[PDB]
Amino acid sequence: LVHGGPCDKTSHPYQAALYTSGHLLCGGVLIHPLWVLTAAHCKKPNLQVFLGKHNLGQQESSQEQSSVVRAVIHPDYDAASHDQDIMLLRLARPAKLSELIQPLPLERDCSAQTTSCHILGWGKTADGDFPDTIQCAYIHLVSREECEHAYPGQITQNMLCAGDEKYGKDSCQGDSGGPLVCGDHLRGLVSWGNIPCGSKEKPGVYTNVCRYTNWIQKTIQA
Ligand SMILES: CC[C@H](NC(=O)[C@H]1CN(c2ccc(C(=N)N)cc2)C(=O)O1)c1cccc2ccccc12
Repeated sequence: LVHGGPCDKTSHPYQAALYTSGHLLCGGVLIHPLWVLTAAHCKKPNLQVFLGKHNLGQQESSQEQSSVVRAVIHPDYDAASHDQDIMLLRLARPAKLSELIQPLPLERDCSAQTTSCHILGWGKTADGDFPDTIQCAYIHLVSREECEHAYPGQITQNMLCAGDEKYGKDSCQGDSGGPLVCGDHLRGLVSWGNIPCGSKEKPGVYTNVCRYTNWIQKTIQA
C-alpha cells in the first residue's frame, strides 16, 4: 500500500498473509476460526496462511501458520473485470485465537453509513519496495455515483470505491484480498485500481463484502 505507515502492533488481529512457494502472494482477513476471506485472483495450489504476523522477516511468538485445505472461489468470478472477486479459504485447523489473532465482523448492511475506513497490507509502497512491517492507511469510501464516474461502465453492485484525495493513499500489488475496514467492520476486499498505485484521481476498487452474506454462510455451514 502507498503513502501509509507501519500499523500499530495491536490494531490488526484479523489480518492474514497468504504465501505460496515461500513468498508473499496476497493479504486476507480472518472472519471465523476456520475461514479466511481473500480475493478470487489469489487462488493457487499449495497456499499457506499466516495469522498473528506483523513483521514478515521475524519468527513472531504470536504467529500461527496453517495450510489451506479447501479453497472456494466464488462461482461467478469474472477475471477480466474483477466482478465477484472473492474466495473463502478453509484453514487446516481452527485458528488459535489470542489478543493478536481475532476474526473481524462483517458489514452486512449494504446501506451502512460509515465512510471513514482504513486499509492494511504488505504490498508495494510508493518507493516500489515491499515492506517487512505491515502498513496501514486511512482512506474514505466514495459514493456509488462518484465510483461510476471514475470507471464508466466498469463498476458493478459487487464493487466499492475508496481513496484519499490529500495524499493518494491506496492499496497496491501484494495487498490483494486485504480488508477495507469501515466502522470497525469488514466492508471490502482489495481487488483492483490504478497502476501506478495512488488514489488522488482514480479510487481503488474493492469487493463489496455485504453482497456475499448468504454465499459466505452457505459455504461455512456446508
Ligand atoms: C496475486 C498476484 C499479485 N496480484 C495483485 O497484487 C493484484 C492486485 N492489483 C492491484 C493493483 C492496484 C490496486 C490499487 N488499489 N491501486 C489494487 C490492487 C494488481 O495489480 O494485481 C501480484 C501482482 C504483481 C506483483 C506482485 C508482487 C508480490 C505479490 C503479489 C503480486
